[PDB]
Amino acid sequence: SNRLDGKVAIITGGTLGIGLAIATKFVEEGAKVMITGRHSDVGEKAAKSVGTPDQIQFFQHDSSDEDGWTKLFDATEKAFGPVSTLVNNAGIAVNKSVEETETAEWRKLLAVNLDGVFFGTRLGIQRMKNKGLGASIINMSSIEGFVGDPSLGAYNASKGAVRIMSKSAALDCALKDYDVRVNTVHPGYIKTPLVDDLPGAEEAMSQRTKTPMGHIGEPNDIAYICVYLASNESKFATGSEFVVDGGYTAQ
Amino acid sequence: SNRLDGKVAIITGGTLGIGLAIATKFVEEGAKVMITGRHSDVGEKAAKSVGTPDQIQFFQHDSSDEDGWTKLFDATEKAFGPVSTLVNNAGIAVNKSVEETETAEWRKLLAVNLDGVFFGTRLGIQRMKNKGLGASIINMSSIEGFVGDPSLGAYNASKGAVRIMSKSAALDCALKDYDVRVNTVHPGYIKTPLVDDLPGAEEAMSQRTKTPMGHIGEPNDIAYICVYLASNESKFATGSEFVVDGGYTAQ
Amino acid sequence: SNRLDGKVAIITGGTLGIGLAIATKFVEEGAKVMITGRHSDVGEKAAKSVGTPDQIQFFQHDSSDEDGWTKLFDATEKAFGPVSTLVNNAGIAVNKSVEETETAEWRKLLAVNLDGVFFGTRLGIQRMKNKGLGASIINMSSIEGFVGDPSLGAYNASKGAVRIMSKSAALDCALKDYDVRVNTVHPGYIKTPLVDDLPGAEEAMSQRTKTPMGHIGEPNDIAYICVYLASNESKFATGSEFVVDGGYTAQ
Amino acid sequence: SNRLDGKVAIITGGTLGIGLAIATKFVEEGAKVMITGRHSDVGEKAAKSVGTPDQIQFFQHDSSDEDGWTKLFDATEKAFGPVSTLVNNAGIAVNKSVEETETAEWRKLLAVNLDGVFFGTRLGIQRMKNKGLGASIINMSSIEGFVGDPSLGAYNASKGAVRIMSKSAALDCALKDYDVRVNTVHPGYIKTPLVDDLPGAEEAMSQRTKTPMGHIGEPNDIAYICVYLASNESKFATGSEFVVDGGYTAQ
Ligand SMILES: [Mg+2]
Ligand SMILES: [Mg+2]
Ligand SMILES: [Mg+2]
Ligand SMILES: [Mg+2]
Ligand SMILES: [Mg+2]
Ligand SMILES: [Mg+2]
Ligand SMILES: [Mg+2]
Ligand SMILES: [Mg+2]
Ligand SMILES: [Mg+2]
Ligand SMILES: [Mg+2]
Ligand SMILES: [Mg+2]
Ligand SMILES: [Mg+2]
Ligand SMILES: [Mg+2]
Ligand SMILES: [Mg+2]
Ligand SMILES: [Mg+2]
Ligand SMILES: [Mg+2]
Ligand SMILES: [Mg+2]
Ligand SMILES: [Mg+2]
Repeated sequence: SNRLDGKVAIITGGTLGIGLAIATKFVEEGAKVMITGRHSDVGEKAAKSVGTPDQIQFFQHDSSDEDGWTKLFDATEKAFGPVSTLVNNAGIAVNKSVEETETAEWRKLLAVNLDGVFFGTRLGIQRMKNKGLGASIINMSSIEGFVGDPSLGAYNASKGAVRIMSKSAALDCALKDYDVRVNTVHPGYIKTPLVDDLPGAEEAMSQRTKTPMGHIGEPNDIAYICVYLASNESKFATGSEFVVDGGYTAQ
Repeated sequence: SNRLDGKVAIITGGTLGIGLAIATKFVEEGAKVMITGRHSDVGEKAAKSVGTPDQIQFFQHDSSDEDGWTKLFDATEKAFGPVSTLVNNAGIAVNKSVEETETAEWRKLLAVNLDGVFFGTRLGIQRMKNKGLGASIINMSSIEGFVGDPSLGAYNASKGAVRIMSKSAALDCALKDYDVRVNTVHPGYIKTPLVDDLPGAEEAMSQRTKTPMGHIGEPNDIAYICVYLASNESKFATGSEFVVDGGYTAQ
Repeated sequence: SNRLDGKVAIITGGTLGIGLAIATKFVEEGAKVMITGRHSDVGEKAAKSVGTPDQIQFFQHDSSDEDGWTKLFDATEKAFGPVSTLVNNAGIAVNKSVEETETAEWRKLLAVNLDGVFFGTRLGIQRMKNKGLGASIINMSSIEGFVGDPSLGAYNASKGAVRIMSKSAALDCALKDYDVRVNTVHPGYIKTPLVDDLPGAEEAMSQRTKTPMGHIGEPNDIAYICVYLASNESKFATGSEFVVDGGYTAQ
Repeated sequence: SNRLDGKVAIITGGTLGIGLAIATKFVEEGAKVMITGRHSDVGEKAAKSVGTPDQIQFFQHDSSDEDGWTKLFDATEKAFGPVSTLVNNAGIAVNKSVEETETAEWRKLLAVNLDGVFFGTRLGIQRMKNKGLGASIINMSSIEGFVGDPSLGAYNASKGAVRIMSKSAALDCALKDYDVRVNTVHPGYIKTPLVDDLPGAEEAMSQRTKTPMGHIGEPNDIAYICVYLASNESKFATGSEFVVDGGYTAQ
């Protein structure tokens, strides 16, 4: 298929669930991939499960670690050549209302979900601009970038922030002829091993008052829209939100 | 690539510009295609330019013609088997403010841009539901479904209508387990022979205060997002808006 | 408090429910009001219930009646002097999915909810512009202009149309220095005698999965935002959507 | 006209510009007001300029100061009785693209524009809920919470965050019957002494390609929508965005 011929992608939080599915489809479409995660044990296994080191490698990194971003770009370029594609996918959740959010929980979530995406987007523009790469930055949001959830206060703040920051970056890149696109992807509920580990979670998410399709998605649902956005097929798409949510936000 | 293996698509206004590009990429991805247009001379030439009759045929139809919709579905099924995919792409423009719109202009534009999309969406749900086809209805909007243009009053009304009607149809199909998805596609400015025929049009559309990328798109920009939405790759996307606009709506 | 000192307002469907509450608060704030409605028994009683003929009168009109719009503006100007304020409030509903909508039902709903708002907006701009009136056109959309409802297909189309058409009109009026603002108001569910006539309707609308406040609104909820938008307090608001919905669209 | 009879309001950054106009109209409508600001010379003068200490007082506070928020609520309750109304208005700007944003600039802007609004919203819910006050939290976003600006990266992030976090808070308050509403106000460009201090700023903002009305707003434009949202007139409005922008976001 070779829809990502010659592309070199960094995928943060690429060792599990949505990130791992994006990495898998990226390799299948001819991209070279560097996945990140916090745990070397999980990360090296994940890279090997997808392909050989000529196709995909692992780099241990917390996306909240500003200095580590420089080392991640350097390692990816050393392995595969200049980075063309960044998927800011690393994220954490706090299951608290705004009212019940402790300040430490607030700061920890924003460090990964907002500062991390800022650090990646900023360095991505700096390193990928003006190189004829057809560069693409895909900032992972969720439906929680569009609608509130009473028990995801900090999460909602982080997703709203990434949603509009990404538009700012898309515009600056476009106006400066940088050859860098910036778009957001907004998954609804997605079935992962982590969802499977919480009894009744998928059933609650599958109720029609949540997901009109009456079931939740799979990681490949998000992988396929990321292939489109990483590919030159989407060369006129910038500053846009792409929602894949089983109808969640349509009602 | 075969991303539309076994799909049978109707594309209204499929003889020119965006519609013809959608038809071309659909055939390339393994879909059987029936294109419509008002002029048999243009339509038969267009079908032949894309492929052989085993791949693509033409059906003369005004999308405002309610009775003709039944005949179009019948002709497509006779040629290719049950229809899986409908692209409601036929549309016209009136270059008038709301203030300066004559009632006849208002009714003529709504007949094609709103009634036509209603007729196609309604019949599409009726004929494609409950057949395991992975059915997909793609309602063509534009940026004028999101933002006003002071000199496109009727056009804006039609695009806002299709945008939210499509969400209603997506939800009903999802809740009733119909196996029909409904999504909207929102092109920004797209270079076509019709744009080329108006001196200075592309230059005005390419100003940064209109399109931040400083150029307009090409028909294939819309073809590629339509391949995604017609394909089973987008099986969790329903009731969603997909914008491909060079940053127009991001500012 | 005289917040509409000197204003002259037409309110379509002003004899019942939301329209009647807008008329009531408009008179209380010093506006002269012409209310319209289909039935003279109801209309004359409604006008007399709010105030004396020097304050408020009734004009029998169906908002789908284009010719009647000219007679309505002429009658209002004869009674009260030049019209400054138009509330396009008249609307009807069809309780059908897009799939199950008959063409006659489609056409009848669009004649009131879309053509009627177009006729009023177009004539309002022509008659109210360039007169130093601080003119304001308030187009009644709905939460159904933002999100789909599987059983309100034609209604969704009409409300999406009014939402975006109003932006077109707002921009043209602003760019041409017409001294006419155009904004949309988007009620959630509002208790009226008509809702009271539908057994279980208020209860369904009050479910937390629909209205997070766990109850529906009252006509004065919409009257108060209309006073703001008709008043010179909102002289910098144009092309905007004002949602009063108990949280319906926030989730 | 006493539209805020009995209300007790905290307005952050209430000593200048928009915040000062909100404080002025709040006192005129019968609210008791505590304004905050960083500087005592400016703050005490601002309070005295609006009214007597029985009507309005000053409290020195940086909205990024978490501990100060407790002292601010305690001081306001000591002066005026229980707080009913919070306007999170304090904000700062960084004139940088995402690419050119230094990490220190990023952190300083988020401390005021995001952490400060979080601290105020969280404490406001805890202190104002379940007291029959008709409590209202008004979070000052911006047009920059809807659309990107290529040279306001960190600002865009902060305003997108406040936009969606406010929906989370609105839903939790509504679902738990807290008698607290949370809404966002989104000013376009507003003339203040600070804008006056930036040569050519108002002129750039007044270009029709930015503000279709061809001029910018004034602080009272934002004061009037805040009176509506603080008042019991808006008792059915929660989780909503209120835009007053001269048409900026309509195109
Ligand atoms: Mg997992
Ligand atoms: Mg790991
Ligand atoms: Mg760096
Ligand atoms: Mg580019
Ligand atoms: Mg053409
Ligand atoms: Mg033709
Ligand atoms: Mg039929
Ligand atoms: Mg389906
Ligand atoms: Mg009547
Ligand atoms: Mg039928
Ligand atoms: Mg005006
Ligand atoms: Mg409640
Ligand atoms: Mg919703
Ligand atoms: Mg101060
Ligand atoms: Mg730097
Ligand atoms: Mg309240
Ligand atoms: Mg103007
Ligand atoms: Mg815009």
